[PDB]
Amino acid sequence: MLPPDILQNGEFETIYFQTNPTYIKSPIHIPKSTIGKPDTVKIRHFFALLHQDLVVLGLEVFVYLQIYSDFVEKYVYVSKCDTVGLEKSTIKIGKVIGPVLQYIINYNGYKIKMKNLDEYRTLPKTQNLRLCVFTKPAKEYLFPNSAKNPYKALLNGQSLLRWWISIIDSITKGWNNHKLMIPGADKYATRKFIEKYSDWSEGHIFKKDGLAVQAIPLFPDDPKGRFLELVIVECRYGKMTVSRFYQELAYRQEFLLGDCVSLIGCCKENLEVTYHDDLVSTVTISEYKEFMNLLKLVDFSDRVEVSNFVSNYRKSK
Repeated sequence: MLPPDILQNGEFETIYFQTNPTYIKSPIHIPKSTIGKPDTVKIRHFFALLHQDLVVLGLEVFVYLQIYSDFVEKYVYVSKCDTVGLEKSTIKIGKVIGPVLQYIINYNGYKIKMKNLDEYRTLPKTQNLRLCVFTKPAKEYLFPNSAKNPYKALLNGQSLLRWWISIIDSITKGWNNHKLMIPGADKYATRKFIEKYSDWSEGHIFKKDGLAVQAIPLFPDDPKGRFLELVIVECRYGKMTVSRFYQELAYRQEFLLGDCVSLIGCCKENLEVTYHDDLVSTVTISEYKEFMNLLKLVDFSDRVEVSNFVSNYRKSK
């Protein structure tokens, strides 16, 4: 998952676990009319890098498997990425985040139970990959109270976007498309971010026509998803088209008052995958939520609190 130059013989340690794969309702609304409906399986991934007894950084990624008869629509959604900054950086963050995210994208060792027909399922070998990332500069995505730490780098929106583009480009070499949208920015403004990236273009990866709710996935804690929720609760889901959704997304407070809030999607079509067991720690969703709730109670400006959080986790293993 990580190269030896980084871990350095136990100088650095990793936390990494997945939830047990869990059937959910599709994040993209499928009409009951639509027959051939996929089963949806979600897996949460949490990764953190440790330096000695302190947390360095963390990454949360959700994977959604739209399982059809002969293929899988696989969506990889970056939920949160954050740093602590209690100690001087000795590693370029991207050179951890990149490889971890690539590992998660390519992971295909899920132990998926059979769907209750009203001992593990075998997935189709054909997979179409979708990578979905939003960029929004927020001081503390994962590590409360860390924005005050001496060595925490706080990128503005434009810098954060450039950073994400460079990471994503490096782990999506050869993919079918790489799309960037900056809602409310004009075509020339968006295109300077990708002028040096020959494989990138303006727009989004989802179905272009029809109702937005039948095209755009609703991901948790996603600025895009927050507007999709409003369209659904206000029962405008029947009328709102994809194009009108993205037009109106530009005027939401989160975008129009935000700092270069951006939406990235990349696709790779018709990939032949071989399912390979890769033994990693798996947890129930309650265990996962328990860990995340402990995390949001830690003062990450306090080495004492961070070090106990880590030792307590080392005890849990």
